[PDB]
Amino acid sequence: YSFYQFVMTVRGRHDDKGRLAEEIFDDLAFPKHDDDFNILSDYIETHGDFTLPMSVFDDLYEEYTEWLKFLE
Repeated sequence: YSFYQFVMTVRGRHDDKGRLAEEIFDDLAFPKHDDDFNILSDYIETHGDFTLPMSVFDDLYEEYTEWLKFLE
């Protein structure tokens, strides 16, 4: 599962992660198949147009990795 796919399961959550999840969803340009942190952070820095602090993305990616480890 890519970061984007994971984010998709986060949609609806009633906090900042859920809010960012929705913006990532609304971003027609977001990289949908990438999982590498640098690639993703590169995108958010240059293309990112989000209302939440960068730390929210970091936290979201952190959760992503825990989530993967929890599968497998």
